[PDB]
Amino acid sequence: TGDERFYAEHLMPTLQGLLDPESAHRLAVRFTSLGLLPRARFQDSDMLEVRVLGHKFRNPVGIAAGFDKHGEAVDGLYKMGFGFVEIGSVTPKPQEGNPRPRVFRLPEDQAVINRYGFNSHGLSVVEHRLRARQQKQAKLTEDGLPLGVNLGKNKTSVDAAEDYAEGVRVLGPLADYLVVNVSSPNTAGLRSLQGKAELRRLLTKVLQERDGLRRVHRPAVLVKIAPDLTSQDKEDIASVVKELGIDGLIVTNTTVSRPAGLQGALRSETGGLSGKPLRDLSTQTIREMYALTQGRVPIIGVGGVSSGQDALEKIRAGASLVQLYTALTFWGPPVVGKVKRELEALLKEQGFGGVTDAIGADHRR
Amino acid sequence: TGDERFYAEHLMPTLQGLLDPESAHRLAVRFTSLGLLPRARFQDSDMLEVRVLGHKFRNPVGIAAGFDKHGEAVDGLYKMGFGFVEIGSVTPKPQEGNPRPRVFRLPEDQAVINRYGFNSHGLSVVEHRLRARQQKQAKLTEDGLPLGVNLGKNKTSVDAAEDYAEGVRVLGPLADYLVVNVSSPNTAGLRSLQGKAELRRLLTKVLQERDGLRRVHRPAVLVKIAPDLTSQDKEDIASVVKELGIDGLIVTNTTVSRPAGLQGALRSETGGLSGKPLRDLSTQTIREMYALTQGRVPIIGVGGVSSGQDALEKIRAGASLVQLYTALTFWGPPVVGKVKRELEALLKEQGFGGVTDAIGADHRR
Ligand SMILES: Cc1cc2nc3c(=O)[nH]c(=O)nc-3n(C[C@H](O)[C@H](O)[C@H](O)COP(=O)(O)O)c2cc1C
Ligand SMILES: Cc1cc2nc3c(=O)[nH]c(=O)nc-3n(C[C@H](O)[C@H](O)[C@H](O)COP(=O)(O)O)c2cc1C
Ligand SMILES: Nc1nc(-c2nn(Cc3ccccc3F)c3ncccc23)ncc1C1CC1
Ligand SMILES: Nc1nc(-c2nn(Cc3ccccc3F)c3ncccc23)ncc1C1CC1
Ligand SMILES: O=c1cc(C(O)O)[nH]c(=O)[nH]1
Ligand SMILES: O=c1cc(C(O)O)[nH]c(=O)[nH]1
Ligand SMILES: [Cl-]
Ligand SMILES: [Cl-]
Ligand SMILES: [Cl-]
Ligand SMILES: [Cl-]
Repeated sequence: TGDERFYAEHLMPTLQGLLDPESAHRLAVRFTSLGLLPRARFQDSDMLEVRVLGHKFRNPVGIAAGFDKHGEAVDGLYKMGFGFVEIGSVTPKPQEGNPRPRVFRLPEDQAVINRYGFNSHGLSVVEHRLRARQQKQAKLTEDGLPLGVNLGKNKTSVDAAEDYAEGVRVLGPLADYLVVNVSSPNTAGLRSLQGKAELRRLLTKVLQERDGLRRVHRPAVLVKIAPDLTSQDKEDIASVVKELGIDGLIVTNTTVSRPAGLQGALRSETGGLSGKPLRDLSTQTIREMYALTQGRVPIIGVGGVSSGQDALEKIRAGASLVQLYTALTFWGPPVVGKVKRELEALLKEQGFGGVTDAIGADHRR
Repeated sequence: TGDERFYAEHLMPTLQGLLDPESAHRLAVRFTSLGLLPRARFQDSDMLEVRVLGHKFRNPVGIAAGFDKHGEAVDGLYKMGFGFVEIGSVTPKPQEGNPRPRVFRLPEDQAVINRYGFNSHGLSVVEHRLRARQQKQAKLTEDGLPLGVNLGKNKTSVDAAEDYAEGVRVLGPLADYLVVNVSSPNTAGLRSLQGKAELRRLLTKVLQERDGLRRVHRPAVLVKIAPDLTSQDKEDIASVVKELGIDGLIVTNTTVSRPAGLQGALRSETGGLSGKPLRDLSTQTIREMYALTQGRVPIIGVGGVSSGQDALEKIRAGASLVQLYTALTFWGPPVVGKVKRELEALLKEQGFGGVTDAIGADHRR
């Protein structure tokens, strides 16, 4: 398309130059929520349909958490062409997060570093926002466009598990799936929730709250993990997920690692790294978790997806769905249609009947 | 093409199943040398032409060292569609290398582990082989199809620098470029040639021998490095390469690392790992070396290239040319035309006039 080229060559270089990343983010959210951006042209083919998590997905490409933190742009994001939308992370009480600047571009690496620190309007505000369009979402979901809600915890919380339990009770009834985010690099102590007995205790509590919701309001529960886990950590997570019957995994969050070869001036900023440098570290985590779970636990693959090949690599590694975020900050909305078009071409090329046939195909070689 | 699909879906799964990798290799070399494989269909466009190392390259996609170790299949490889051919590694005296098995497939990872150990017919045999077609090569080179020779050292050599000097004197006059391979993981002590004063002493000697050849027989000298270098190692190599006026770098050899997430049963075999798991580790090394050399030293990018996107990522990171090997063992000869066709499409897509415009483009973002 000419739009892909217009955005990538002209508009995106200009806007990102004039505005700091966080300003860009806020403007992007505003434009999306007002529906100002033109409606995506790409007609979703039947090849791209996926059935997973007790839902139909019209296409396997979603927007990752962190873009629409407060649920302000859901309808605009579906219009952008995403097959599903994940909002959040949402914390129980409102909190401002870290002081600015707290987001950084690494253009030379097609990467971003962020330390937002779970800035959130809080459960009550998001609850009311989602309630305003609850029935609209019900029809979208039935038409193959589900909604995920990513739950966080407050910085000063004295009981992580009760923060997540509050989230389940408040936003669980408005979600097709919930994400327990145990993988933010920017909240002190949080990733230690990924340890065995602690994780078991936490997810037991989350799942009990979930099971206590009425049937039509009962979401799937996923756990989102970091790319920086040890082999022991991953074995433990796999073990717990299967013991408790967690519905799926999101793989992965941003990395606190700094891979060799980063060129960006801001590469030594504190925070989670996203985008291209994360891609193959995300894909290798997907591959391991798929194998550890015997292919029986749905994975949403995320980390450095900006092409059909990126997406299909994650799918073949074991992902049933993929998300992206960082690629939008470089290529803008046209990237969504680009990834789907390329993915469809590659599936035909490699002799797959659809996305579903490609899921985990690398493990059957 | 239907051939790409035929090879990838039917033929390659079958052959690699019936034969052990080394048997496959030997058969592949035999078929190639006999010209039995059909002539590549892809018409090389002007966009793909590159001028570097004092030569025109009709396309930027070459065959990496290790496939045609003894210079037996050069003409078959040009027929396959490669823009340049690198033979070797060649050691001064013949040697058998390690005991079999010494090559292993990791199908689930699209990877290979090898510990051949510089099996070589030796300089004299290769010299005579190349002399038999010297004038044929002269015309190929003038038509944009250069020939590289990769030099190794004998296992029992007591003077590494004299081994490389012998190679320069014997095969240098038959080569468009020579590669000093200081990066094999399978010869004891070899990668320690990448240290500062040792490397300086070695390359000073190589370059003196090179400069002593007659002008029409005077090749470019490149150094091939491992992906497993420390930041100190890379700084030192960059420094030496610029001090001595080394003509270019090949980046990278196979890795002795085992990235997290390898699934192959044979992942704990000793040797160098190649293919997809090496891809982003190769690309990040290219990116660093390009920056350390201020973009003034040509790089041949190699490691896990099996697509146009893989190739263009290396080019944008700083590679003037790319090589592949491992992708052939999975997709067969059609992969060559595939990479070139996809590369050409991506260049147009991203608004590059040709390969030359894309070289190092990530560093100018
Ligand atoms: C600015 C920013 C904010 C993010 N905020 C969240 C968040 O609140 N919750 C979460 O689970 N992940 C968050 N993420 C992580 C993304 O959801 C995603 O896992 C990661 O960025 C990798 O995908 P990408 O490389 O396509 O960006 C954030 C990422 C970025 C760049
Ligand atoms: C079986 C095998 C043998 C190789 N032999 C050599 C060699 O003799 N000299 C050399 O410089 N590199 C050698 N290599 C490394 C390749 O030239 C290349 O650097 C590496 O395989 C990464 O490219 P690839 O991932 O496309 O295979 C060999 C690789 C393989 C797989
Ligand atoms: N720096 C960022 N940029 C973007 C971002 N920009 N644009 C282009 C753009 C289009 C229209 C109006 C204004 C625009 F900025 C986006 N379009 C679609 C989705 C998201 C974006 N999102 C997040 C961040 C930072 C937290 C990391
Ligand atoms: N296992 C390997 N396989 C191959 C390999 N196979 N084929 C297919 C094939 C085609 C025709 C006749 C026989 C064939 F095997 C190749 N075609 C073109 C180039 C190279 C190949 N090369 C190397 C290795 C091992 C050292 C790593
Ligand atoms: O999960 C998360 C949360 C944040 C944040 O800073 O709010 N950042 C990330 O990269 N991942
Ligand atoms: O440079 C080299 C040499 C060999 C070999 O085992 O002969 N293997 C590699 O992977 N790289
Ligand atoms: Cl009830
Ligand atoms: Cl630094
Ligand atoms: Cl003379
Ligand atoms: Cl093992």
